[PDB]
Amino acid sequence: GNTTSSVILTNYMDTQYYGEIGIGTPPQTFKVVFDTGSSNVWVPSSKCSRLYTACVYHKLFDASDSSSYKHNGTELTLRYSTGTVSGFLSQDIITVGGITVTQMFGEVTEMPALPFMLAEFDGVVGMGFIEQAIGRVTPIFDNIISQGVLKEDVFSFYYNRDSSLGGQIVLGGSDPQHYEGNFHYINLIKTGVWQIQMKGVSVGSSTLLCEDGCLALVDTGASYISGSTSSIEKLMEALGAKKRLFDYVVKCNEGPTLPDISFHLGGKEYTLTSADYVFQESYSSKKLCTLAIHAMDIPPPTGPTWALGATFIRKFYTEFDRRNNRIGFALAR
Ligand SMILES: CCCCNC(=O)[C@H](C)CC(O)[C@@H](N)C[C@H](C)COC(=O)c1cn(Cc2ccccc2)c2ccccc12
Repeated sequence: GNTTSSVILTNYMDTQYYGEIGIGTPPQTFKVVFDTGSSNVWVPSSKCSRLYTACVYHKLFDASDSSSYKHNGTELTLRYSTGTVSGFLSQDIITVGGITVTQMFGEVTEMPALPFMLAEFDGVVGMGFIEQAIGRVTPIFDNIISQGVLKEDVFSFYYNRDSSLGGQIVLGGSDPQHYEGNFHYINLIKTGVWQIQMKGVSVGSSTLLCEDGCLALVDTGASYISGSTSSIEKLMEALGAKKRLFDYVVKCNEGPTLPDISFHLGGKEYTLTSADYVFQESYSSKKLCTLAIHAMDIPPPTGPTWALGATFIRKFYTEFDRRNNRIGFALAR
C-alpha cells in the first residue's frame, strides 16, 4: 500500500533504547522497548498490586479510563531470558507512531523488582512473528500490515551512540540518512524467528569460535552481544577479562588494545573494534571498564543462540524484512 511512519526512540546509556506508544482513547502514554526477540505486547496494569515496587514506579494502564477497551481476560505469563511478568489480556487501540491498530495486549499484574526496578521502559512491544506469541495473540506488526498502509512490509532499526536523537525505527521501509554503503541480506533460517546462521567468531586474527556454525538471534531488545556461557568464557579467557558477577570486566588501560572481534554472518566479516565493545569510562591503569558482551543462556525453545543485541545494531543499521524473510545489515551513519 503506501505509507511509512517512524518511531523516534530515546537512548539511555546505550543499554536501554525505548520509544512510545499510546493505548486507549484518551491515550495513555507508555514507554516501551521495541524488541525483536518477543512477540507479545504488554504494559503494567493499574490492577498490579503496588506491593510490587516495579508497579509503584511505572506507568499503569487504566482500562476504566478508556472508552475503547474490550475486555478479554485470559491469563498470560511471559518468561523472557532475564525475567518474567504475568497478567491477562485486554484489547484497546494502540497507536505506534501514526498507525493506529486495535491490539490484544497483556496488562501485567505481577512484575519482579529485579530486574524491572531498573528498566526505564514501562512495557515491551514485540516485533516478532506469531510462532512465539504466548497465547497466539496476533502481534502488532502482522496487525499494522493488515491495514494495507505500508509501502514495504519491513522495519528498520537505527540505534545511535548517544548524548542528538537516540534512535529511530521506521515502519514500512528504511531511512538512508542513517546507513551508507549498501545492504547485506542474510536469509532467516526458518519462519517464526528473527534468527540467522552464524559460522565463526574470531577474536583478533583467528577463529576461536562457532567454527562449526552457530545461530544468532538478532535482538533489538537486548543491550549486549551474548553467547552461551561456554562460548563466552573462551572468548573472555582470550581477551583477558574477569567476571564481576553479571558481566566481564577489564582493567581500563587494556581496553584500547583488546583485539577487533569479528562475526562472520552469512556472506561478510562484520567486525567490532574495541571502541565498539568496551565501555571506556576511563583510561587508567587501575579501574575496571565493563565489556559489552554478556554470557546469556537463551533456552532450548528457540535454542541456546548468540543474541546480537544493541552492541551490534548500533554499528550496523539493521533492516528487518518480512516480505522476503531475511535480515539485512548495512553500515551506520
Ligand atoms: C515471547 C517470549 C518468549 C521469548 N522470550 C525470550 O526469551 C526472548 C529471548 C527475550 C528477550 O528479547 C530479551 N532479550 C529481552 C527482554 C524481552 C526485554 O526485557 C528485558 O528483560 C530487558 C531489556 N532490557 C534492556 C534493553 C532495553 C531496550 C533495548 C535493549 C535492551 C532491560 C533492562 C532492565 C530490565 C529488563 C530489561
